Amino acid sequence: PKWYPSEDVAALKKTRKAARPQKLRASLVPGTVLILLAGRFRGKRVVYLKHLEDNTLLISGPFKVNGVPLRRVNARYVIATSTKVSVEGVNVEKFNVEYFAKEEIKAERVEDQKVVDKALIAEIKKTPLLKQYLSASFSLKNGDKPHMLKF
Amino acid sequence: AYQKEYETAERNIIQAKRDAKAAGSYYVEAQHKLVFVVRIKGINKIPPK
Amino acid sequence: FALPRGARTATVSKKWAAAAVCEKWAASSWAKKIAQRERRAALTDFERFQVMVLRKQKRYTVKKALAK
Amino acid sequence: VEPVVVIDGKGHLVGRLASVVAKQLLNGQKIVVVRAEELNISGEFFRNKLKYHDFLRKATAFNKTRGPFHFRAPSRIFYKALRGMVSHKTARGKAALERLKVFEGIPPPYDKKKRVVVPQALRVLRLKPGRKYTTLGKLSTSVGWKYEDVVAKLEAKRKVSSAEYYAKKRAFTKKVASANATAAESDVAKQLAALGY
Amino acid sequence: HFKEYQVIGRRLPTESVPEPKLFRMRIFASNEVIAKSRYWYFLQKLHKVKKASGEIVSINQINEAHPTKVKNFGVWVRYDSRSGTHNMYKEIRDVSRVAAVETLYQDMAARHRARFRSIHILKVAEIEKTADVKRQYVKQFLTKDLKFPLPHRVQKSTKTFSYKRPSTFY
Amino acid sequence: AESHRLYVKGKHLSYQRSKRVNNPNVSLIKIEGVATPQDAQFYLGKRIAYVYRASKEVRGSKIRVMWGKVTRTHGNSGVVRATFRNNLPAKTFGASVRIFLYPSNI
RNA sequence: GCCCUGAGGAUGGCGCUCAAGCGUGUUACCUAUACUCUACCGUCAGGGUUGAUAUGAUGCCCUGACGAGUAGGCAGG
RNA sequence: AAGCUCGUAUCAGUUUUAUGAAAAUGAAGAGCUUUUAGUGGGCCAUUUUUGGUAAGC
RNA sequence: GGAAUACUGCCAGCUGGGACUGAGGACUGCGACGUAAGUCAAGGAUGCUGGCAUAAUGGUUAUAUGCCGCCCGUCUUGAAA
Repeated sequence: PKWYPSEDVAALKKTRKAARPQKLRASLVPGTVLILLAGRFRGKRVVYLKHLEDNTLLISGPFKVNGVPLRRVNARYVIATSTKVSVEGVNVEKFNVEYFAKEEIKAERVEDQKVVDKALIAEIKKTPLLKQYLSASFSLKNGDKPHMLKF
Repeated sequence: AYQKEYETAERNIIQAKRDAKAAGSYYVEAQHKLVFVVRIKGINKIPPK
Repeated sequence: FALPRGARTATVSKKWAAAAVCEKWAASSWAKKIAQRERRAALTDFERFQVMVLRKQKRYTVKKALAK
Repeated sequence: VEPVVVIDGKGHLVGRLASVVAKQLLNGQKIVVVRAEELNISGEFFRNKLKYHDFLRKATAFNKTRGPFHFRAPSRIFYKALRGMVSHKTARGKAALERLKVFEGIPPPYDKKKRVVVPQALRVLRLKPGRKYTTLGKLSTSVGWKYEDVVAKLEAKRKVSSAEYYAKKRAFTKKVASANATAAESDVAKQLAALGY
Repeated sequence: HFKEYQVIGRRLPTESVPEPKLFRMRIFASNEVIAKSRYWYFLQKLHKVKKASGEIVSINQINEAHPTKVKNFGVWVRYDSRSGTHNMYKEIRDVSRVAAVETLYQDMAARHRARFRSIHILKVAEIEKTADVKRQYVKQFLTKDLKFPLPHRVQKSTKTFSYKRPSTFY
Repeated sequence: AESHRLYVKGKHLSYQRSKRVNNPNVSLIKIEGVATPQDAQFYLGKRIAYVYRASKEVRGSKIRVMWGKVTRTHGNSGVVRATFRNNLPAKTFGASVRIFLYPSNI
């Protein structure tokens, strides 16, 4: 701005902290079935699609299966399971950080969700009981030891 | 140079020990020359000396 | 199983192979229980859901069979 | 693990059982002790009887009632043993004691509910074989308890019709096992077996 | 865990006496420093050599020839207690010399209340044939076709409460 | 449906204390199903929430929650130290507490 | 070597007997104002500072250690 | 507390060595006039003792 | 005859789980990557996200409770008393 500082404020020293890309854990791979832990969709099994530039995971229910739409979920608040579903046949490059900006549901968002669900339904049906497993929610029971259970 | 000297010294010591064992004659180990001392007790109730 | 006193490793292994104690061990309910516990500890969430569905089906079949 | 735990005090050590019950109480766990009269204490009977006398011989001169209180019921003895292991005279200690109940035998509705035992407090698991031991019920009867006869009489009735309940349960499990067997070798059963079930 | 060490000293050879008697003995200790200290103490006691004019020619560790062979060990031990010092002999059925000496030390600290401070291992030897053992409790395990049970096993519990009423059968 | 629990229930034993001195800033929490420090190592860093009912309604609800984190193991019985934003009332000794699975690493 | 005799109270109590008693050896864990690293107040010691300071050179800063204490002394409020 | 001469070779609740006087470690905060508050209570305990017999004392 | 393993010590070897600290304030220096331009974990943290004006949050009284704390001043005797 044209305005010279009206008061003396010490300038910040040259910081040296590069914005290195996130080093995601090995367990998190595209197409892996994820389980939500906290939030409005806590305990709802979801699928992993793409890693966003804002250190967040793009996850789809799919919406037609359990009602979970394309949402951004932090990696640390997700449990990665060994099960995986083919994702090469689903287009995810379109989604980005600006896609989820918020400047009565956007029509484009619904259309993208419909396309993603159509693409991923065949892969989900490729294995028996996978759709039912995704629809079913995840909860703990007596005698369950998370440090002993295998995911 | 210092790393090479240390490696040569340790190799020579080991070789001398092995040769002494093979020859049946006792080895004359070099006397220690450096020791590190660490205080254990506190700074109270210690006799003056 | 029979074993000479103070047998060496080779003789012990030979006698173990001859007696086939491994086959008897597996058939016993103790080894089967160990294997079942290991398999349960090795189960996965999707495998757990499949087990739940199969258990529900088996329970339905058993209840249908019962009282008849 | 369980909202309320019913511990079978038969064949158990007073010390270890009381210590574990108090520790669980301090952790916020409700515990009910049954069959107190069957509780056992290490050592020969005379030693235990002599020990009891020397703690009640200290009756206060000016006020005996306000002083030491000598209770003869086995449940009261167990409570006294456990009371000293808890920080009484404090709100935290007083609240914890509220979670513990001690009864002679198994009065209802606990008689119709599952009961557990403490492996580390079993007399047959800690005491060396062949060593003398004392029974809490006999000691209580010797020191003044007068309800041993009725306790045994109505505990025998407890086993009565409970043997019949177990027989009915065994008969039901016979049919359950038959149904499981005839349902075996099926596709669902084979899949369950492969999946560890 | 004990260990076997060999220590030799020849009292700092001087003029007119090259290569002295070169006293040799085997010392059991948990580390080299303790072995050297015990060797010095033994030299001072039994012999007239002290660390003032002493010298440690070399210290080596001896490994048992057959760590997987059962042997009967005869140990001659001289130990001191509240009363006067006296000799002692014991027989141990162990696999290795180190284990035998460790068991002997444990027994001495248990029965006779004698600890490592006042215990000397004079000699450790292996009994070759039977009927040479002079201790009944060692002969007990030499009987042909020895079979015995393990009644009243002390099963360990991983939980405070167990709904099983466990049995100690074996 | 039957159960919606996504946390491991535990018990608050007492603050880190000596024979005659206590440090309320650190609380000891017992986790069900944990018996050794190795097992408790998995729970390190997990959020701890204490749920209790309040007489007054402030934010449209009668439930007030205090959050915390798991710091390090304690003892050989699986006890794990925990630090909260605000220390526990000290009346919750033996009270039930909730340990969540996030932030998760598995 | 252990046990018995051998001459209103407390191993603290609760209590314990292959001990939760005794002797020995190894690991596992708790902490004090004790010790290691770092945030801050002050004392000391050293140092930088002006063809004037992007704040009263009695100003603004860098470096290391130290900080118990009765009477008494000095210093700043 | 002020002054002067100063950082050293001024020294050590240390060790060896020597003679029967030369090195190690650490500190360079060390040397000489003037005066200026307070301070001459003792307990515990090893060794000598002051010597001894139930013991102390 | 032959290797392997146990133990000791080294790695200016590699790589995960957890906790506190973010101190300095435009560059001057030691260093690394890179043929170079330039970059860097190199004399102290940066970027993004979620909660907020009938806010977020913070402050006082008692009770709710984990633990500790002898009644103050002067004077005796080496001390407490």
